[PDB]
Amino acid sequence: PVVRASNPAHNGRVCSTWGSFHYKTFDGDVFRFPGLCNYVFSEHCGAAYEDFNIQLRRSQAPTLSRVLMKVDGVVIQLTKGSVLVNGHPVLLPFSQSGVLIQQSSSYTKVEARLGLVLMWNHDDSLLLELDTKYANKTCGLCGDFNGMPVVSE
Amino acid sequence: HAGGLPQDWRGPDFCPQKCPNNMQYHECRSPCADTCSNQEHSRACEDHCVAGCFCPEGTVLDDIGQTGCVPVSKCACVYNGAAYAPGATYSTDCTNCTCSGGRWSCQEVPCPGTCSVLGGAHFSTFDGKQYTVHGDCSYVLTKPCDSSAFTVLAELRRCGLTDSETCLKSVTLSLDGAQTVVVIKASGEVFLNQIYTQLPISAANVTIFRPSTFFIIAQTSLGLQLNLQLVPTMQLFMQLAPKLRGQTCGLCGNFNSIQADDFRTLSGVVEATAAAFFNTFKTQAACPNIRNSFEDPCSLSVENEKYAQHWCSQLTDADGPFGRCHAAVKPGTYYSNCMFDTCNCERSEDCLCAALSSYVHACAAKGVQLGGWRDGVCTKPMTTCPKSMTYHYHVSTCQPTCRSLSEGDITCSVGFIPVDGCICPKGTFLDDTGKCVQASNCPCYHRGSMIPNGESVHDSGAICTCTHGKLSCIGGQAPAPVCAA
Amino acid sequence: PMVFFDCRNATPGDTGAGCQKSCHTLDMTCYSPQCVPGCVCPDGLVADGEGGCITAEDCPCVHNEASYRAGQTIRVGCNTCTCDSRMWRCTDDPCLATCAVYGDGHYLTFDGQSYSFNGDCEYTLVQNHCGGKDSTQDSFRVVTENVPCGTTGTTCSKAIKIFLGGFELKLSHGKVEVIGTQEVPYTIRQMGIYLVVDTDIGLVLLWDKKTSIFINLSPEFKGRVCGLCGNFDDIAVNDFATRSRSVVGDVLEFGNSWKLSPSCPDALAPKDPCTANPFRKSWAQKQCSILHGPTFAACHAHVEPARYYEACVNDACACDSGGDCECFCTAVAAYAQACHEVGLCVSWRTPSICPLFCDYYNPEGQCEWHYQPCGVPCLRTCRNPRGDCLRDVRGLEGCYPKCPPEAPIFDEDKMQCVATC
Ligand SMILES: [Ca+2]
Ligand SMILES: [Ca+2]
Repeated sequence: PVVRASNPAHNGRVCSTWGSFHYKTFDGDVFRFPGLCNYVFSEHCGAAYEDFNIQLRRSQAPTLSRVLMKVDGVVIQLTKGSVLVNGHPVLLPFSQSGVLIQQSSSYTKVEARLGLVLMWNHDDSLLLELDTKYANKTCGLCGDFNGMPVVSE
Repeated sequence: HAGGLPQDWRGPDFCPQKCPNNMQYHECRSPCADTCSNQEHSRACEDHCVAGCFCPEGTVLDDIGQTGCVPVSKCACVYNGAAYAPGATYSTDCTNCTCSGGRWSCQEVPCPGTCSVLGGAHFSTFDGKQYTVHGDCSYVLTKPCDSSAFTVLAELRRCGLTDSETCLKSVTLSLDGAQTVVVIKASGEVFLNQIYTQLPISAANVTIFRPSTFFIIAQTSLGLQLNLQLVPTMQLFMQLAPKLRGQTCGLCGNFNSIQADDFRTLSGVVEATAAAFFNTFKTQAACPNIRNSFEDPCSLSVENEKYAQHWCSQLTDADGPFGRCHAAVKPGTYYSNCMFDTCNCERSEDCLCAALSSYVHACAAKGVQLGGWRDGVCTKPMTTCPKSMTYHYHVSTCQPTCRSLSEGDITCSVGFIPVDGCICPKGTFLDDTGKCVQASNCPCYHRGSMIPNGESVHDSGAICTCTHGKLSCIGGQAPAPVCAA
Repeated sequence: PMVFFDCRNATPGDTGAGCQKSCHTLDMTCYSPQCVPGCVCPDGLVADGEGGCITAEDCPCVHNEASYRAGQTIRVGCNTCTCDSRMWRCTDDPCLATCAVYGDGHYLTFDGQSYSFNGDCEYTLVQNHCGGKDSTQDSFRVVTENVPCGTTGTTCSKAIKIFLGGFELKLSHGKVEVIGTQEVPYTIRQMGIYLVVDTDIGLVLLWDKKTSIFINLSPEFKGRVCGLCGNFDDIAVNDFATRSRSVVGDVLEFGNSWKLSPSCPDALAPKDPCTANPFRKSWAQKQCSILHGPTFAACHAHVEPARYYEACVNDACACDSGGDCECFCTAVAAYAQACHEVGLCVSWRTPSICPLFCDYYNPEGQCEWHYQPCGVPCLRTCRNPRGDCLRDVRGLEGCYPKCPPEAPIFDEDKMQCVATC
């Protein structure tokens, strides 16, 4: 299967949350939801086997307290000043099972070779970039990823 | 993420961002940051520009020292896990490299080549190619293709019930169109021109000596050197001068730094298997054609495999007697040779000791000494030399003799790879009867003739008596005879 | 006419059978110093290996445990060698070199340096513009993307990225993505089990779509490339040149120096798979013994199976996280492709050993697709209506269509046999 690409604008593959409970879905729908509970940021519900499952939690300033990621059997818990992999604290950079977690001067990046990139920045913004193979197969606060903003979300 | 190029909008008071060291915060720069190790990472980048801390233009990150962003000219270099400095140099046996701009600039230097026949079946050519054929004939090891100035032959013969137990029984060095033939047997006997001689020999263009009871070294004036280990089994190490690169050809390759053409026969094509190329260097028609099978001797015996694994794994043990050499010589091939030889040959201890000694000799050639490696195994050869001889792990000099004391010059090649074995103890000289005696017991010599103690000689009207190993002369001395016109 | 000569009446200076040569002893110099008993041909005659005696110039040429008469033709690489008076006359045409990466990080460079490296990051397989960075031609870069495959520390490839000109190809899963940005300088062709990417600069890539890549580079790139595939200068020892342009002895350092991202953690030496997983070892040794049995017996004289068997056993021992059959099939198919490249059409896939579902490609009420060990080099298709074959790729085994005379042109886009495109 040969798939061509020429347009470099790929805003449809990016979902993020920032500021005062501002959310942008993969389809471009920007809304505000001041929820402080534990919510599903994005998960692969379009297949019998789930490739990824990312959840985020907020605490009160709208700070991000916990990010839970299930990536092909790898459990990553990101908290302020702590990174846990399968319940064990790790030292960054940390590469395991096709998942690379690295901290920079402004962000914590988790890259999964199945095609996802998660960024937890220091201005309290969580940005997720997904491979185009996950289109029309996701659910959560980031939408169903089908290129249409309102329908199916 | 839209393919745009945002311009910096922050400031000291408008959303200020801090960066480590001298890095600056930018809204759109390539995430592939150039470092000292990879100074062209930005050019080879597939991602779009991002926002973050980046080095100022003209500088790259210092990942080696973690000292912030440094200029390219100030980047260090890393070799063998040790960080160097701009302008620092290192050298190998074959090259000399210097650090500059974070990159190594290397110049080639003259470099002798080494061929090795170990265990009677394991061959390592001049270009580093390794193979294993169990021959049953006399084979041409090294020889110039267009001449016959020198020629080295090896007598690899089946020395067991099976066809995969090969012993090196003799080595033949032929010089000047077979005008000087030296045959060195596995029993230590040396035959010069079909005459059983006694070492050392200074023949035409060749000098052969015995640095110890374990080794025989033959050095020619054509740039060829032979080290022959006789204890416990006969093994060969040939060293060739760089002047013969690309000119020799035999079982040791053509010495042209290419491993691909080391299996090229005299026909002109490169063979695919070691056995096919090996069988083309036979010297006699009746010798069998060796076909390489895929046997695994260690699988044929539980006890043999256990013994081989227990005693040969010390080669690859980083914290063992041979651990100080893993950086110089890779022990994987030596470990494989040890396992195969120990599991295959009937005298397992002999083959294990041969493999360990071959690795030790390679390390000594690289300049690493592993003295005290015979504790636990291979203890027997340390307690087998004659009465007046004692063992030594490092023998980098030549055996002193009474004739060396008298004449003043010892027949030796001066410079050779250090060996091990039983030699005369320090301060003790080897007498002509194979005995180490003190300087007070070494006989006198006049005109190449032994003068027994208490005897006298007459020369130019002067009487010289041999007392206490010294040839004193009555009347003081005989300074200079003068012949009138 | 051979007569047994014995050394009973051995006059001085008489070798006897000690200097009797044969068609296999290519060195005609007499080295024996003393008499040796044995069969001797009449004076001036050498043995032909069948009991007769012939002249030295009439001895047949020997190559890979085979005998060829005068005038016979063999093919080595791209050249042709003709036997003539015991010698081989070969043309001197330079041609491509193949870098092969497969399994749990088993690498064979352009110059023939074989090694094993287990790196978790993305690594530059090959690239030009290394020294000086200007040279000539257009810059290309083939980069491998790796992922852990097992629990012993082994790592195998997942995706292959080819950056040519302003265009990028990503071979991942089983598909190709043209990331892109002039005309596309790529030709993607599915032949057998292989996907072939051909470029107009002289670069060919064979991809078995799971873990195996074979990069064929034209001789015009000799000494102008670098990466994990060496530098292509016919010397194998210096292929372990790090990104700092220094040849090292440690494979780990050389491999780790070629990672794309400097921030990626450096790889460590993995555990021995058959030692860390002994309960699998027997199975491995029972499965990879196909490489030593009668299945590949015809190829043992042309490709040495030692390293392939070692890689097979190690991969089978280390394939402990799921998918042993894929590991075993890739390891055996590496040796199968090596055999096919030198003109040996060996059939090894049985319904129990790495089966191929050719009938999956048969349309309703049709039977055309058949397994080919050496493949069909020139098969008629829409892009090749005249039925031409450019060589440069040999023995790409797999399912190939056998179009009937009614519809003799194979349309790949329609994947069907048609009369005209
Ligand atoms: Ca060479
Ligand atoms: Ca090279």
